[PDB]
Amino acid sequence: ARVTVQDAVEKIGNRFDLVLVAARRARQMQVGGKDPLVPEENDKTTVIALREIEEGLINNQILDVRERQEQQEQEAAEL
Amino acid sequence: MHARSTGSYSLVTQQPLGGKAQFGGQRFGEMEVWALEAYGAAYTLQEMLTVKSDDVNGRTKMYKNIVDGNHQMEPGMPESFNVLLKEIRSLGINIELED
Amino acid sequence: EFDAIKIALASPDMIRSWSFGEVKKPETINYRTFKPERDGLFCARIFGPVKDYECLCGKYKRLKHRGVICEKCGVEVTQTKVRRERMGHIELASPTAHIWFLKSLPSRIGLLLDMPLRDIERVLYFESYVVIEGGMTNLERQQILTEEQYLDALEEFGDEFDAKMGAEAIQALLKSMDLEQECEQLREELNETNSETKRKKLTKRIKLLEAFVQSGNKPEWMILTVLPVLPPDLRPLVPLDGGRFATSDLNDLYRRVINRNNRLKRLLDLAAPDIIVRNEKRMLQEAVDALLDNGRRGRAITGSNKRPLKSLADMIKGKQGRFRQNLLGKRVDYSGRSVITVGPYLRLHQCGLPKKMALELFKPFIYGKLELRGLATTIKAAKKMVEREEAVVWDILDEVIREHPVLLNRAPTLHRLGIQAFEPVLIEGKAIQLHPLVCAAYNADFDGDQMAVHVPLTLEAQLEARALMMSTNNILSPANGEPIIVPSQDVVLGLYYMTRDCVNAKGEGMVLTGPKEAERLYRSGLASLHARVKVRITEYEKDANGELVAKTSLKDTTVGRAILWMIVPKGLPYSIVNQALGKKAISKMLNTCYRILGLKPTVIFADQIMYTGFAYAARSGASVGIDDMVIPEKKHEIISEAEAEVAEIQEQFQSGLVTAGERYNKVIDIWAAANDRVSKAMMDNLQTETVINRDGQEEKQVSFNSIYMMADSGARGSAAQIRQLAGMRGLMAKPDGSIIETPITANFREGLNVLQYFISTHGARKGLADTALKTANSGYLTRRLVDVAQDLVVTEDDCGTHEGIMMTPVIEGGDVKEPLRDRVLGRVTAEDVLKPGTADILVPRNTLLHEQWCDLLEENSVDAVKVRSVVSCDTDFGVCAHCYGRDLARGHIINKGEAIGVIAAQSIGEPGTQLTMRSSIQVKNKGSIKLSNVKSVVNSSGKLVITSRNTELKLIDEFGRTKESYKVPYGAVLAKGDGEQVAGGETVANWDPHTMPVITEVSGFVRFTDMIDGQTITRQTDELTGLSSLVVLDSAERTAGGKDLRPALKIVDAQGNDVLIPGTDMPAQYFLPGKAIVQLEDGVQISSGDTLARIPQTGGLPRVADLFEARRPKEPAILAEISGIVSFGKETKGKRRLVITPVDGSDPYEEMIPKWRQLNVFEGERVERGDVISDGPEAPHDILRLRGVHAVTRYIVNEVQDVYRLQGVKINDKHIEVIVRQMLRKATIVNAGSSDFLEGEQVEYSRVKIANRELEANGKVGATYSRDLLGITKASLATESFISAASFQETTRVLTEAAVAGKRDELRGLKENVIVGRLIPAGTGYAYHQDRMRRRA
RNA sequence: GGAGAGGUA
Ligand SMILES: [Mg+2]
Ligand SMILES: [Zn+2]
Ligand SMILES: [Zn+2]
Repeated sequence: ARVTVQDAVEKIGNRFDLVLVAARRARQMQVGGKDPLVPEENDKTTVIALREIEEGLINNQILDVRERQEQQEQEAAEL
Repeated sequence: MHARSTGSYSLVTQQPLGGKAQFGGQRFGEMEVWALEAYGAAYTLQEMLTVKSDDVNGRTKMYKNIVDGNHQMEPGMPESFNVLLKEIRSLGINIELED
Repeated sequence: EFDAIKIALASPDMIRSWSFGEVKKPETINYRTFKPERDGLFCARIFGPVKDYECLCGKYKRLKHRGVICEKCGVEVTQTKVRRERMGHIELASPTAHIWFLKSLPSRIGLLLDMPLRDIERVLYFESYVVIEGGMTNLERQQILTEEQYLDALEEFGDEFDAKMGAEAIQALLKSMDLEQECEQLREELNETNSETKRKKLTKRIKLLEAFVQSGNKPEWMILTVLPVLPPDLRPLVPLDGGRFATSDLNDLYRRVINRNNRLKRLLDLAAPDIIVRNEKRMLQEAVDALLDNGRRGRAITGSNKRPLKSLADMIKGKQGRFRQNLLGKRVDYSGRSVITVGPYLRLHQCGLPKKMALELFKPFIYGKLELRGLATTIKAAKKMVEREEAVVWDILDEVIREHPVLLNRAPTLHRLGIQAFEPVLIEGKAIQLHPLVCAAYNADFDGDQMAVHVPLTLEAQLEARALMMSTNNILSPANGEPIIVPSQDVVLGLYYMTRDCVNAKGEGMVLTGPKEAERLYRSGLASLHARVKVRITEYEKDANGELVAKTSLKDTTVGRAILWMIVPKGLPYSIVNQALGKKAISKMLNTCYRILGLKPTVIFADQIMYTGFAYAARSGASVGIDDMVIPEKKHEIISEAEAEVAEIQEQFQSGLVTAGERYNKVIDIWAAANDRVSKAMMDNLQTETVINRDGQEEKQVSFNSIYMMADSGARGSAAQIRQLAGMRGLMAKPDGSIIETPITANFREGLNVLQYFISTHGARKGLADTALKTANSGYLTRRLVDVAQDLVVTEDDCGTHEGIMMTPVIEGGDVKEPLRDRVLGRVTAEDVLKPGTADILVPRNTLLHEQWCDLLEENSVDAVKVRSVVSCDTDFGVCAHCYGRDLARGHIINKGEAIGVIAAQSIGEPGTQLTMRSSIQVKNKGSIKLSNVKSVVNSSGKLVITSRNTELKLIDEFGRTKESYKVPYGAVLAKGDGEQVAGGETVANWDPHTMPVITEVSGFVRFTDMIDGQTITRQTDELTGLSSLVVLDSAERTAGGKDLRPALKIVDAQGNDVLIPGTDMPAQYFLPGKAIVQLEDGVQISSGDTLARIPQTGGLPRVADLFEARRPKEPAILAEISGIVSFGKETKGKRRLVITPVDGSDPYEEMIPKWRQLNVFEGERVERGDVISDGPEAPHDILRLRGVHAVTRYIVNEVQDVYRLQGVKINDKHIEVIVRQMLRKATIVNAGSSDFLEGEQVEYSRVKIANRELEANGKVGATYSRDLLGITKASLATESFISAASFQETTRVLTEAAVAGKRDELRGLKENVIVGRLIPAGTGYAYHQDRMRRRA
């Protein structure tokens, strides 16, 4: 569970694009068939996305580059 | 003590009814809209006056999505705005939306 | 999809294009079979089907027949939603005039056709005649005629000249005009002759005429020929279920107009006499007037109850109109409401929630989980399971709630903190439990307040709640950095009672091995909660680079404080929990903890503070009794002595020795003295009554009397309430502002008798009524404010400028009301400050002045700082990040893309309810004295006599930093000179503020030139003494003889010629003004700076409203328009004349002066622009146009901040500067240059600024502009985006004007984007709008 | 659906 967002904001220093990046990650996680990078303890998707952002293993640019890479493979997935 | 999730709907303008007698919902008054604008909150305000009260197709699809466990929205345009448009066009004024 | 809203006029052809049919019958419903009529006001063949895919007759009733029509009904078998979107059109037998374009004030018809509105009013209601062409005869184009005049004219002139009567005549006259040709003629005529009022009139008319030609509107479309009708479903016919129908007045007006139309149709078919048709056409005109807008005509129409009906124009205006009722704030699903209780066991980030409300709000999520888990394979079965709540659903509900925030809101939500997020915790009750710390933010007492609950549905909404509105993110109020979760009223009492010390308690003097040992000792009961004791404590200090260093010591404190120390986090000095810990101390403790250890430690620490405070307050058992209200033993003696004192003065006035007013004033004064003595005696006997032996003989300490312990700690009530409870309760004022000469000499521990209670009752009722009206008005004030600054959004990173303002500590004559360190805390610098080691750069020029730099400024005793302010930022359509400063609600610079106008408006409006509705200079500090703007001489006594008005004296301490200021009146004598040292309490100067002298400059003989008794002056020789006295007769006092000459007095010498002014070549003769009493004689010696002759001399919320509205003051202190010498001219035309002549330039400026203005300057004096000519309030407009912008802003901020801080409310300056920046936003062009703007256009400042800035890149010369100040009420209406204006007040005027002009709104504000229902360009939506702009463009 | 009255914060 989370009570604050201070450290996450420190990782992403705007507090507005933080919302959008976390929302995109949680959207990948909820409707998309992706999986978390941090162990889950019966926590909802929004809090899990925020926790992932906290540790700094997902931000906006890395999310975009991962999306580009997976889309490139998808383009290569039809052959 | 009172609550409302999805009940009746007014006739001229598609918004939830008011009062406890009818199963009406609360009123997100003007000052509360100011308050939400004061934060950076924009998505919550937009949904709270587009898909939770007015945009009919928006709220039907919202209910479908929520039941199917996939939170999203399809904003559209409020119906009350169309009411205003027709009402102001009922005078001699010709008002419309451009490109 | 769409991007702009276009608005214009509708030609009859276009109206036909909209419509889907024609209405012809005034009948609606049969009342027996509820089908519609044939083709009546409602219909199926016109508007559409009544049931989804159902033909009316029932020949086809299935969706398989979509599109086809019935061969008997003609209806279009399709959805019933068409019944809300098709429009009909009535055909009008006679042309008729749109009421809006007729009585709009100004009336577009009136000044487009340029006829007085009275005559068009007469013509349009068939009581006159108007010629159309009127050629080849005596008549002109548009002469008016009475009926008999028309008959006579046609009799003598039965030729072809046409003179018609009414709407048709107006239509022909309008359609018979050429616009642009008229524009040419009018501009040619406006070339000159004359620019007095015809200038304004012709400019307005040309503006309208060029408005028509610019747009695509023909003038005659303002005359309605075809009238559209609102669809049926937007005006539904609700049944009353009593077998009848409700009023639904709109249909009533429609049926009325249709009846009139059909009547006129028949009468026109059957060729009745002209009188009948004229009457019927008049009636039809009135019916249309009623329909379009009922009330603007002389008399409204009603059906019953003597209440006017709702015209179309009444369904938009006012609170009941769409804009302010169903379009800006809607009702909303997924909500609830309840009462609130305390429940102090909650963390700071959660709130209770009743089981029933939780199970009713979240129902869709419960359905989702049930279907996912396979416990109900449909929605009906799931709804059943929820309906009878089998025990399974409760665990599911708890599962859903886990991390799903909700929003709690209170009804009158003033400021941004009124609506806050929370986590929910399910409670087996029926009331919303609320954490007790946030009650301060909500201003929510628990005496029955109700709160509303909303739930955010989508994902982005949940994340926004958590990361913006969760209660652990709003700790610092946006108005000012001060914390807003200060422990409020009971925890504070507990802590204050915990950190005290009785001189001799149980277990005093022992020594302990740390806090927890003391805690155990106290709980075991061997030592009282407060007794002096030595204990060893280990503080932590992180003075290193973020490294905590532990250091132990052996302090001497009390076991209460030692126990409390166990709670605080690591890095805080121990002396922070060593004093008595009032309320202020707790607030400061929280502030320091936050400013040292980030956020999370602060919130957890606040929670722990609340817990311990409640626990030990409960242990205290601090109760209130009737023995704890001690009446001082000398009250009776004091009051009796005051009574005798009153009696003696009463006796004096009985014998006539004194006057009534002085008796009254002395009575009031002595009663005030008695009241003060009683209050002081009571407080002294109350706060220290405790005298207790210290294990020896005797001693005294701070008292434990319960009332004092509550008052001093700051929990509840100031000393005023204690005075009213124990001592006499002062003097009470009767309704009309007078003060009763007999005070109330009875406190509340004793009983008030009848009369005293009566008077107190009057006072209380006045207070109550005032609060009601005051809040009513403050609501309107804030609503106006937020609608002039709603469109401002910090939208850049750095504008790159250098202009700022000089921030300095504020002085009022006395002490410093506000130091420097609290006025520039958190605002970026403009020009790097140089320490007073001048040439020593102390700070860079573009750094944020946070706390450390504030300390550096303080120790170096900096005096005045150039600070970038939001009133001069050069960004267009928003302000730059640096110009604003620090967010003030979280410790860092403002984020790009943030709405600041709204938070500023709310922060200024929130405290609006706490306001009220209705000699000799004595330097008091040792230090050097400096004088600014000194033009002085040395008088006969060796002192310094000043000959200038703007002379100001500053007392500077030994450091070199100013510490006091005082205003020096003209001709005031000063003991010191310049740069001396003043002793404390020294009287440094004196003057005669009563009468004005004729002070000279140098010694010599004084000659009465042009001073002739009989017609110029009067020999009013002094009679009580007998010296020489002669009084100048004013222009009014004197007869015709002395009018021409100008009395004067030239300094002369023994030789007799005129001694010259030192320095310059203008001979020194002083112009004697009227009514100047003279005492000296002719040719008599006098010295420098001597009296040649003598000539005698709100603060409430409305003040703020007036100041922001920029209303002209009652008595404007007229200023000096330009620089140069001044002179007089024509006189006594009820007013004086003043002319001003520059040194070399032209001297055109002349002005009228009402006679009651005490011009301080004489003609022979040269005055620079911006110097007062009279005395009184200074209007903002002239301040702006004379002293530029950086003067009006400073004046506004100083005045408003005075009105606020006089009531002890803190507001940071930025919130007022932003309003002023949004206020002064229109500019007026003086010179077009190579630009395109006409001479007199009032153009948006941004447009002209960008046009000039880009043009200068080329070889073109830019335009010249002069900024203009408009009150907010006028500024919000004159906005480019007309939807913003329309949603504001008086929709009718702005809407008609915009329609005529053919404007085109482009949806850039924060308000119209709310109306349309898309993301705001304010917060998180800023990224989306940025991408949207960067894609389409 | 609209009016009128009373009440709570
Ligand atoms: Mg209350
Ligand atoms: Zn049919
Ligand atoms: Zn700037």
